[PDB]
Amino acid sequence: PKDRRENLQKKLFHMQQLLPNSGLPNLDRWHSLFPLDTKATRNSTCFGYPSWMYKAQNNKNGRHFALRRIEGYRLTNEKAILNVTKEWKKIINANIVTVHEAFTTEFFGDSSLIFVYDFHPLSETLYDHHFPPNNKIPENLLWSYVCQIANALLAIHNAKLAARCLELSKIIWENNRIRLAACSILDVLHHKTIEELQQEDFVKFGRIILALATNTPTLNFNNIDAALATIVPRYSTQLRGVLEWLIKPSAPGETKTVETLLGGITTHLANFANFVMQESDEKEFHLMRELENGRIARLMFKLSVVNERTGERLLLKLFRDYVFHQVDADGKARLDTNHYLNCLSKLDASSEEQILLTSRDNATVFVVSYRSIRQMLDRAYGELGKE
Amino acid sequence: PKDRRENLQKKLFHMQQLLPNSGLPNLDRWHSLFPLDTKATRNSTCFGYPSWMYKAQNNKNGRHFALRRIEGYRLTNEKAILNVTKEWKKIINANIVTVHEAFTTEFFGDSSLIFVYDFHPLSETLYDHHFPPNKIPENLLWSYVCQIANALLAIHNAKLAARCLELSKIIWENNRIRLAACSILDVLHHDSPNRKTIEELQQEDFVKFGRIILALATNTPTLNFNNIDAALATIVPRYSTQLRGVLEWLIKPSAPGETKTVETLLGGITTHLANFANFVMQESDEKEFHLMRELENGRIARLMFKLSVVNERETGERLLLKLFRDYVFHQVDADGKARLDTNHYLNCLSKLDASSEEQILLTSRDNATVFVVSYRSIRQMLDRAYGELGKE
Ligand SMILES: Nc1ncnc2c1ncn2[C@@H]1O[C@H](COP(=O)(O)OP(=O)(O)OP(O)(O)=S)[C@@H](O)[C@H]1O
Ligand SMILES: Nc1ncnc2c1ncn2[C@@H]1O[C@H](COP(=O)(O)OP(=O)(O)OP(O)(O)=S)[C@@H](O)[C@H]1O
Repeated sequence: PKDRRENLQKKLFHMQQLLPNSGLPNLDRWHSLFPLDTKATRNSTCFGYPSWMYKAQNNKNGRHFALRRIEGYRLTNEKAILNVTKEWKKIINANIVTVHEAFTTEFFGDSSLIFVYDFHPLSETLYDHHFPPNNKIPENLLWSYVCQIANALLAIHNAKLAARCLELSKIIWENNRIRLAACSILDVLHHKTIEELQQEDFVKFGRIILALATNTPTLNFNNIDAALATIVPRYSTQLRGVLEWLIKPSAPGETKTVETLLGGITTHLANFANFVMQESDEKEFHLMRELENGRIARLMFKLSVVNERTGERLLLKLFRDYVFHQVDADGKARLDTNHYLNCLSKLDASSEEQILLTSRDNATVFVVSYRSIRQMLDRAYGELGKE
Repeated sequence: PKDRRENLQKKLFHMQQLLPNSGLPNLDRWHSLFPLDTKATRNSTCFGYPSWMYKAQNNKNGRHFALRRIEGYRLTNEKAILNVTKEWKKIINANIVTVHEAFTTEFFGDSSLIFVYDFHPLSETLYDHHFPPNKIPENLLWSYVCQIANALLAIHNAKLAARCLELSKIIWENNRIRLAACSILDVLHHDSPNRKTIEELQQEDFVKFGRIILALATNTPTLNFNNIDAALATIVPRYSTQLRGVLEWLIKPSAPGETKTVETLLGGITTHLANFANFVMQESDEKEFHLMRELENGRIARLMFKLSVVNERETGERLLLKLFRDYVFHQVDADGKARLDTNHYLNCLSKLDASSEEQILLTSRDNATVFVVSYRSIRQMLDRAYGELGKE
C-alpha cells in the first residue's frame, strides 16, 4: 500500500539527504556529516553538556551511521570509554539503539566526545512525536510502549547494567517502534551502585508512560499521585496499576525486577508478540511484490549491455526505441514512466501480448510478443558470456 | 541473499503453480484447483472422514485460498455451519489459519463439505517436517510453545476450543507454526451425544499441547498413553528443567485443585515470550532492509529508464551520458572479450542514484578523448536532460 510505500520512500530519502551549503568537519573515519537536530536550541539538562546529532557515512564501508556529539568534553581517562563500550557494544536488542564505539576528536574546533549508534531513518523523539512544535493516545499504543521497554530492560539488566538515560527525548520513534537511543553515554561521563540505578530505571519508565497517558510533557514531583488519578476514566485500572507499580519506590522486602513485571504484562506481551508477527507477515507479502524491481532492473542491465555495442540484436534495438523513444505527433516526447514500467513488467513475465517493431528503414516491420523478445534478450546476453 | 532470493520466489511460484491434467471441478465461486496433499495415502483418524487439500483461485477477487475437502459428509443441519463459522470468522490471529466460510458441494461426484482457509505458500505439516519419509534445539521448541500458547489465548477468550490439535494439522513454514484445521470438529461434532463443554474441551487443548511438544522433544512420532511420565523424564537431561515442568503442567490431566487456563501458562513461560517477541522483531527488521533494497532497485530502474530514453534519441552534454552508458555496460577485457559484471552495473547505478561525488573516467569511441567526471555531475546532466524533453 501507498502509506507503507511512502514511508519506505521517506526512509531511503533521509539516508541520501545532504546540505550543499553545510560546513561540518570531516572526521578521520567519517564523511558527509548531516544534522539530525530538529530545533535550533540546545540545553544541558539531558547530558550536562550541549549535544548535537548527525548522520554520517563510514569511510571504510560506506554505510550511514548516527553520531551523538557531546560538546565541550575533554578525555581525562581512557578507561571511561573502554570500560563502557566493551559492555554496551555487546548488547543487541530490538528496542535499544546499538552502540559501536566512542572516541574524542578536535575537528569541531573544540573538544568533543563522539558516540556512534545504528542509524534509523525517519526516527523522531517520542516527545516531539506526541508533543509537536506548537486529545489522547490509544491505550493499545501505550501497552506497545510498555512491552518494548520491558524487553530492553530485561536484556540490559541481564548484563548487570542499567539504562541511566530513560526519557522521552532519548527514545526514538518510527512507525510505533521505539528504541532506547542514548545508551552507554552516562556510563562514560560518570567516574554509586548499579542496583539503585536499575531501580531509577523503573521510575523513569513509569514517568514516561504516565506523561503520555495524561498528555503532559513536563513532569513534576507533586503529581506522581495526582496525574496517576487522571487515567482511571480514560484508561483501564490495569494500566493505572502497572504505572503505579513502576513509579512508586518502596518494594520493601523484595525490590522491583523486570521478571516480576512480565506477569503484570501478560496478555499484552502475548498480544504484542501477535502484532509484530502480523506486521512481519504483511511485509512478507509486500516483499514478494517488490521482487519485480529486481527482476525489472536486471532486465535493463541485460538490455543495455546488449544494445549499441547487427543481427537478431536489431530487434532488441528496435525494442528499446519502442519502450523509451516514443514521441507525440509534433515530435514532442511521449514520456510515460508507466509505459516504461508496463513494458518491462510484460518483458519479465514473457507476456504473450504482441507489439509492432518498425525499423528506421520502414521497408521491414517485425510482429513480435514480449515473450519472444525476452527469449531473444537472454540469448544475446548469454553469447557475450561465452567469451 | 541466495536463500532469501530463493525462498520468496518459491512462494510466488507456488501461488500461481498449476497441474493441467488433474481433472478437477470448478465450484460455484472457485477455479483452477491445485492439489496440496504430498502423500498418496489417506486415513480418517484426524477428522473421521477422508480429507483432501487444495489451492484454488476465487472467481470474485482472483486471490488464492486453501480448501480442505472432507469427503463423504452429508448436511443434516444448517445451524451446524452458521453457528460455528460466525464465531471463528471473527478470530484473526497469526498462529491461526484464518477461516472464512463452510459449504457443501456435489462437484466431486459425491457429498463433500468444504472449508476455506487463508493460503500460506510453502507450508508443510509440523509432522512431515520433523519426521520425514542430533537434537531439536530448545530455542525452537519454546518458539512453538509460545506460538501455540498465543493461539490458545485467542481461542479460549472467544469461549471456544482448538478441537483439532495435532502435528499433521499444524503447518510449519520457516519456524512459524499455525493451526490449520480449526472450526472443523466444531462442525463434525456439532451433532453428537455426550458433548463436552467448552470448558472441558479447553482443558483437552492443554493436554494435546503438551503431547505435540513432547513428541518433538522425544523425537518419537507415535506417542502412547503408557509413556506420559516415561518420555517426560528423558528431557530433563536433553532440555532445561523449566521446559520439562511446563510440559508436565500442560499434559497431565489432573488440574488437581483448579483447572488450567492459558493466562496461567503465560506467566509460566515468562522470559521465553520476550525472547520470542525480541526475535520476531529482529527478523521483521531484516525484511525491512531487504524491502528497502528492492525499493532501491526501483530507483535504479527509473534511472536507467531516463538514461535509455536519452541515449540514441546525440552529442553535446548528452554525449557524456552516452559515454557513461558505454562505461557501465560495454566494458571489455584486455583481449577484447566482454566483461559481464552485474556488480559493476549495480555499484555504478547506486553511485548514480546517490549523486556520488566520486569521479570516473569516460573514454570516447575515439581513444583520443577522456572525460574526468563525477557521478553527481553525471546525475545532474542526466536529470537535466530528461526534464528538458518534457518541456518541448
Ligand atoms: N540511532 C539513531 N538513528 C537515527 N536518528 C537518531 C538516532 N538517535 C537519535 N536520532 C535522532 O536524533 C535526535 C536526537 O534527539 P535530540 O535532538 O537530542 O532531542 P532534542 O530535545 O531536540 O535536543 P536536546 O534538547 O538538545 S537533548 C532525534 O530527533 C532523532 O530523530
Ligand atoms: N492452510 C493451508 N495452506 C497451505 N498449505 C496447507 C494448508 N493446510 C495444509 N496445507 C498443506 O497440505 C499438505 C498436506 O496436507 P495434509 O492433509 O495436512 O497432510 P496429508 O498427509 O497430505 O493428508 P492426510 O489425509 O492427513 S494423510 C502439507 O504439506 C501442507 O503444506
